[PDB]
Amino acid sequence: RATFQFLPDEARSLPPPKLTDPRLAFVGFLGYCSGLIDNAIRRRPVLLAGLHRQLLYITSFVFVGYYLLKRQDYMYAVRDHDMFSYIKSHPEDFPEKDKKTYGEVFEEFHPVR
Amino acid sequence: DGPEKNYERTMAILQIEAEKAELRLKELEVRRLMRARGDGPWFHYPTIDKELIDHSPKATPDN
Amino acid sequence: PFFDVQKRLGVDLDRWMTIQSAEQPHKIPSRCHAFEKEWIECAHGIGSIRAEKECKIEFEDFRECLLRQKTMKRLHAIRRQREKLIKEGKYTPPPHH
Amino acid sequence: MLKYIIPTIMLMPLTWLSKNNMIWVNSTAHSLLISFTSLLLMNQFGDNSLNFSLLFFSDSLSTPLLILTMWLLPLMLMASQHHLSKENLTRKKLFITMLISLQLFLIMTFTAMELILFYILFEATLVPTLIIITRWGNQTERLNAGLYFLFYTLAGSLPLLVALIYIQNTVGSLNFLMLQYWVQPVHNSWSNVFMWLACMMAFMVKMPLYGLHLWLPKAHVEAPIAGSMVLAAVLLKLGGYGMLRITLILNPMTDFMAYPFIMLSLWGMIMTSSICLRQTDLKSLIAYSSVSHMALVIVAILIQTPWSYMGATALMIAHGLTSSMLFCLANSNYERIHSRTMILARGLQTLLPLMATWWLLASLTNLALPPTINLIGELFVVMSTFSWSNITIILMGVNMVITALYSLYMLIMTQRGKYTYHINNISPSFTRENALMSLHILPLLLLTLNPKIILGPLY
Amino acid sequence: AKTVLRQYWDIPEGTECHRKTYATTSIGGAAGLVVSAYSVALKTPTSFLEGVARTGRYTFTAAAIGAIFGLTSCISAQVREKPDDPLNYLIGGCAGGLILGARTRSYGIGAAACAYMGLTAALVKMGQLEGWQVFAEPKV
Amino acid sequence: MNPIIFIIILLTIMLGTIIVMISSHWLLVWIGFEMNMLAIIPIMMKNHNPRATEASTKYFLTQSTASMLLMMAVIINLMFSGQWTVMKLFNPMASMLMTMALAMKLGMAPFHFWVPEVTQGIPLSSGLILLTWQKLAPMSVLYQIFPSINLNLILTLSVLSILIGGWGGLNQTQLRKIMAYSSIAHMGWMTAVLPYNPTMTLLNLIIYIIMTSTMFTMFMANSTTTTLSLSHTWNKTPIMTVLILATLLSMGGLPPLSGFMPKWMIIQEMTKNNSIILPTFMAITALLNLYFYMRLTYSTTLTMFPSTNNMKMKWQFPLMKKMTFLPTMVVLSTMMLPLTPMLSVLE
Amino acid sequence: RWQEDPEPEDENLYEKNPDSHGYDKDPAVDIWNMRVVFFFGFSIVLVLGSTFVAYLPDYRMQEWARREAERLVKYREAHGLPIMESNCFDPSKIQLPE
Ligand SMILES: CCCCCCCCCCCCCCCCCC(=O)OC[C@H](COP(=O)(O)OCCN)OC(=O)CCCCCCCCCCCCCCCCC
Ligand SMILES: CCCCCCCCCCCCCCCCCC(=O)OC[C@H](COP(=O)(O)OCCN)OC(=O)CCCCCCCCCCCCCCCCC
Ligand SMILES: CCCCCCCCCCCCCCCCCC(=O)OC[C@H](COP(=O)(O)OCCN)OC(=O)CCCCCCCCCCCCCCCCC
Ligand SMILES: CCCCCCCCCCCCO[C@@H]1O[C@H](CO)[C@@H](O[C@H]2O[C@H](CO)[C@@H](O)[C@H](O)[C@H]2O)[C@H](O)[C@H]1O
Ligand SMILES: CCCCCCCCCCCCO[C@@H]1O[C@H](CO)[C@@H](O[C@H]2O[C@H](CO)[C@@H](O)[C@H](O)[C@H]2O)[C@H](O)[C@H]1O
Ligand SMILES: CCCCCCCCCCCCO[C@@H]1O[C@H](CO)[C@@H](O[C@H]2O[C@H](CO)[C@@H](O)[C@H](O)[C@H]2O)[C@H](O)[C@H]1O
Ligand SMILES: CCCCCCCCCCCCO[C@@H]1O[C@H](CO)[C@@H](O[C@H]2O[C@H](CO)[C@@H](O)[C@H](O)[C@H]2O)[C@H](O)[C@H]1O
Ligand SMILES: N=C(N)NC(=N)NCCc1ccc(I)c(Cl)c1
Repeated sequence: RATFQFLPDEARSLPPPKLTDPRLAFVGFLGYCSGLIDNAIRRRPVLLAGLHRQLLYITSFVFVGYYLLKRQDYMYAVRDHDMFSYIKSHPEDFPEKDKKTYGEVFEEFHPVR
Repeated sequence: DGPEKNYERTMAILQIEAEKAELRLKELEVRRLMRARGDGPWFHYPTIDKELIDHSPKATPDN
Repeated sequence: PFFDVQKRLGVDLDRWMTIQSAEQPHKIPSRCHAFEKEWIECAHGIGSIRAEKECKIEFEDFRECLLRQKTMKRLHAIRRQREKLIKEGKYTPPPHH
Repeated sequence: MLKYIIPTIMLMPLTWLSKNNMIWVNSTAHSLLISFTSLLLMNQFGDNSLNFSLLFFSDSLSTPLLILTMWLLPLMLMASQHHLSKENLTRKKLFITMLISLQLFLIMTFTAMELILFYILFEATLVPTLIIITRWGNQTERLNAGLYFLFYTLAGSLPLLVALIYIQNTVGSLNFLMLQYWVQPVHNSWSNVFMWLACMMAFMVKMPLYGLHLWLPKAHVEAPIAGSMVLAAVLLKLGGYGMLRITLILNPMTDFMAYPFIMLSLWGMIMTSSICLRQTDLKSLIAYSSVSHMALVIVAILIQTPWSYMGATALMIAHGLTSSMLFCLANSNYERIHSRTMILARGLQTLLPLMATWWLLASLTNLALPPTINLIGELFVVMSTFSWSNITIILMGVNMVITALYSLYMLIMTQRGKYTYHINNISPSFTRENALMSLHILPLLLLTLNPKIILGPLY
Repeated sequence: AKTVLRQYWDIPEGTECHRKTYATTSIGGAAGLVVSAYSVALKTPTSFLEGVARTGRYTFTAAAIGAIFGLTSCISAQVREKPDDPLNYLIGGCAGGLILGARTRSYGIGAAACAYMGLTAALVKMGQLEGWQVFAEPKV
Repeated sequence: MNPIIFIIILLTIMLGTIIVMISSHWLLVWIGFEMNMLAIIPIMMKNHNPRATEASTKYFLTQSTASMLLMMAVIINLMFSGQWTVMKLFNPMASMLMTMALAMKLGMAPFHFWVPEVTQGIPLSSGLILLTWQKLAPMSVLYQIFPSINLNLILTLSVLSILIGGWGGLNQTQLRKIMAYSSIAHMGWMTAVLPYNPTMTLLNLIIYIIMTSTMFTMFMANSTTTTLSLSHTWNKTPIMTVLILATLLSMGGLPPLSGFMPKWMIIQEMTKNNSIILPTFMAITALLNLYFYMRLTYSTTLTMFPSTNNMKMKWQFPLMKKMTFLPTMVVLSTMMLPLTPMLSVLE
Repeated sequence: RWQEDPEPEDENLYEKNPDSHGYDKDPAVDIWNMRVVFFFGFSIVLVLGSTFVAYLPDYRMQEWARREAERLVKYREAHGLPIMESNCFDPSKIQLPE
């Protein structure tokens, strides 16, 4: 809602992503893969070389991914808050139907002969 | 798994997918109305901010 | 703006020159100052989709002030009707005109 | 499904971390262990499918296909490790990784509860399949075969993507359980005629439908043996499985939209059976055999009867094991003489007596000798198409005759007669080759004792 | 183009064929001219006369395809007394493809044109009947 | 070029783009484009050869022409509204001129002719800036003026760009000309969905930039500019051939790779608006892009092309190129599909 | 032409290892590869899997349905009711159009 803000203040009333979020685990995995590719293109032992470098790949991805996931969750909360409030403001456009049962509704039968 | 667990796990799955399905339909109709009438948070294309206007007395009166 | 850094930082880079009813040097007003003020205040905050229909009167008057197309049509008609009567010998302008 | 997805992924660390000389032993052993545990999917109920989560479910249709898929991975590893012996070590591990990733996409494809999740995995199988064909095929034409395989599939899939997304918009969901209850009838209109075509053409190309099948003989003749095994056994069945699910929401329009495709299949099956009588290439003969068999599956899915759906389900499983066996049998000859020409090496029953038994058993299942599940599937389809229209027994009858002629012609030409004099490198069959053949035919013949577990949801 | 397109769709199918053929010819001729203009601009003619020759060759070929489709589609509808049947445009579409094939002295082009133009024209009539939108107005 | 001068010129390329994206005034938007055009030309001429001179000249004439049409639209807009705010325009003639002006700046068809030639005539590092960073400013303007853009005009440009990009790349052996026609093809997808959902234009733009940066970085790593020169890569660095394969399949839009994501979300938005024929036509025509991506994968990774004897000398030296961010970019180019719902960050 | 390696000859695994199973050139690896294929393929999956399938509990409730049908026929025939009515659903719960 706030102009050119990555995370408006109201976003703090939502629960933050857990640090065991499955989406966050995937992002951390992508950082691990990036670390491996870095060793491979530079012709270093892929698994062993530069564990300090590999750690920072995992850490940076998880750090950025945590905030992206938080904004992602925030934008979907905002979408629903907007959508439900609009429905409340315009009842005549979203009228509750009278729900007929299947014993009353006539559906045509199409034999598979 | 016993039939009862799978049976009632299915009802839980169907509830979530039915609720999501209804919201998907509702969002399409809300989007249709908001865009056509411009009376909601979405499709709110900016107009000139009125705080830019200067209301001070001018060099001439008729303005 | 695509990125509203001006709002985030509260710095005015270019919006001081966006409209003619903004603050001018020595409070010199534009010719259509009142018309644009009325249009801007009518359409403020409701969005273009609504402003296109709900502020049509203000925008049309503002457009008339800017380009004066309806006035020039009106004056072109009177001037034409005068030459129609001058040649036909049906009207003598007054001394003051 | 995570009890199968995760151990399937763990096959990749296992292969890459294995000692240089144990990559085949380790991957083969542990992929067999995964195959063992897949039998737990047979906890099926009379009324309800087995629904694990919001993402994955397993009914009686997907369960046998999943078990076929996971059984095939160890067989493909056994079948490839000979011609990949001289391969670079890393390029051997990349080959195995392509097969493991294909199994991963496949078992998720058969259990996706949402159709757009099914679409992505259904499409994802292209990449590993294409890379196998074009990287590890032997001939120049493997490059053209890759392109035909890729663009035939995509020509159909991309319309399917539009149709599914349109269906989600109007219905609100693509969850297959939800579609069962929210399905509405399809009323005639040019708009629905093309919705029907978009929903069915992607699957028709995979089967393949006669006329749209040209990609298949190309791909088989150029693919490596493991590629041909998965192509025939499973990837063709993605078309059948997809059709069996999507036809739910195409009623009653399927009544008249089926006619052009039943005509193509009923006539196409006689045409492709007769092509087999004059094929000079053994792999190409088996490829064209699949087209004829899968024509029956297309007809059965389109006439939409309880007997035809049971027959289609059995045919897909039976064909999967038989066609995979036949490709493996032809490959063992190829690894010796290095040609696919059927008439090149003759009278092999004299030189390889036990491999000639496998050739016999494979042929008998291919011609549908009762009570094999090949015959159970083919018979159930013929019963239902007879009720659809009595005259279909004429076309079914002729196909059965021609199917026997080319099945035994392949047996007689390669195994009987006199051996070719100048061919003198026919070594005795290896244990690996004999075990590979028996791991095809024994489960195929065992399923005759208990055929209900491959008859599908309408049993 | 909107004015000529509207005229074609405002006279009912199967009625007043001459008027229809003028509309399809007008559309065809304009398409041929557009092709000539880019062709002359991007592949300079050796002489002014030739550039005129190329222009007339394309504009006539395009106009012929338009006239024959408009003639065939209207006459087939009137004869068959089926004004709103997509099949009429399929007959008109293929006939146009044949004219293109004749003007090119290539049977294979004529064969392919009669097909793809046949399907495309029949697809247009269904779109008109069912309201298929190509450039669909934004809505949601 | 002095290294300090190169950095100052690069930062001016970015400053001009930034000015366009933060300006609320049409005059400052025009200034941003002019400042950006001034700074990029010396990057094109950096190697000083006749092809660089021809490329820069063709670029200058095209961009300078577009700016005059851009300023014409702004002044017409001023006459008919009396303001300069960056938003919808108040005159249809102004909207057309501005829309064409931005189409020429992006190199959309039929204003596309400069893109293949300019890209071929400048180094790879300069080509990377041209086909990536230079798209930001014109797209950021379209993102703000779309409510007044003529739908038939913008969809016509999008259709022609996808066709001409797809067909144009089929006949190319030069890598820089292959990237150029690919860029034209991808520009069409971005503008095709702009009338319906500008958020999907940004997604396509971001993913296109990541994939395009990845490819250019890999071409720079090996100093390859032709198909045959790139076909020697399997003999120098085998790993780089696998990254090229994965990236190229991604640019083709194949699931489950990231490049499928924008094609997928654009088709969703178009169908929600009852646009069925256009997305179908667009998806099928994008198979042309997949075709000439697949040729590169064949000659690069899935076969082994003949090598030369002197290639053995290169085995004894390591890669010295910076290859900045390539490990990150390639992973993003390929393994992002599971995170598609993150597109709401762009909302 | 070019400088190319000639096509290598065919290696017969039996020449070096007359007891080869066709899995590996190393005899010890070749034996282990055979052992895992046979033990895990035949002894486990095929033998135990076949036994597991044979003793599946009432796969898709076919036996329960037969027991249930017996219960219904016994009841209905004793009470004189039809074995099976043509109407699946109670007609009092249906409201026809018109
Ligand atoms: C829980 C984990 C599950 C695994 C999921 C894998 C998903 C794909 C991840 C892609 C990123 C892989 C890492 C980047 C490649 C670097 C590895 C390499 O270049 O060569 C292999 C290398 C061993 O060879 P070497 O170069 O000598 O290094 C010595 C170190 N032992 O290093 C090694 O020892 C092996 C390193 C991994 C090899 C990966 C091989 C390519 C995999 C891509 C195929 C597509 C993935 C499957 C698709 C479905 C995705 C689930
Ligand atoms: C959308 C959802 C998915 C989320 C995507 C998230 C992507 C964004 C996350 C950032 C991506 C880049 C992360 C790169 C991590 C590797 C950094 C590293 O290990 O560097 C090792 C070393 C330089 O490290 P050093 O500069 O000394 O550390 C201090 C940094 N201020 O020296 C080296 O050898 C580095 C050389 C290899 C790196 C390539 C060249 C780039 C140079 C980067 C410099 C360091 C940047 C520090 C990154 C911090 C990011 C939080
Ligand atoms: C995760 C969920 C989302 C799913 C999306 C898909 C995820 C996968 C994304 C992949 C990202 C790219 C990174 C792939 C890592 C590949 C590792 C690898 O290929 O091994 C390295 C090796 C390079 O050689 P080298 O470093 O010198 O080691 C000694 C051998 N000479 O390589 C070689 O030597 C091979 C040289 C021969 C070339 C063989 C090419 C065929 C094998 C290609 C497999 C990878 C295909 C990836 C495409 C997508 C697959 C789905
Ligand atoms: C492999 C390709 C297979 C191709 C299979 C071809 C199947 C052909 C199906 C033709 C029937 C289509 O369905 C038919 O469409 C038209 C749409 O205009 C509907 O009819 C509608 O349009 C017609 C105009 O022609 C009007 O006269 C009618 O009043 C209106 O309701 C019909 O109610 C419907 O019966
Ligand atoms: C309902 C409205 C129907 C409108 C129909 C519109 C049809 C589309 C027409 C497009 C313009 C004609 O298209 C153009 O025709 C000429 C025919 O000479 C072709 O020209 C080709 O054939 C002949 C003989 O070879 C020569 O003209 C020319 O040397 C050759 O290139 C062009 O290659 C083609 O691009
Ligand atoms: C190579 C293949 C290229 C892609 C081929 C795709 C074919 C798609 C068919 C085009 C779309 C249908 O074609 C278009 O439909 C609309 C309806 O919305 C028609 O719209 C028409 O409806 C009314 C009648 O009700 C007419 O009086 C009016 O002139 C017009 O608005 C157009 O006259 C027609 O041109
Ligand atoms: C529930 C999960 C069960 C998983 C079961 C997986 C079964 C896998 C069976 C492979 C067993 C082979 O175990 C094997 O043992 C010996 C002794 O340690 C190892 O070491 C051996 O290498 C070579 C074989 O090439 C021998 O000649 C040598 O005598 C010995 O050093 C092998 O490297 C190892 O491969
Ligand atoms: N279609 C457009 N032009 N705008 C647009 N994205 N409308 C859709 C409305 C929407 C969707 C998701 C979210 I999260 C939010 Cl907050 C709002």
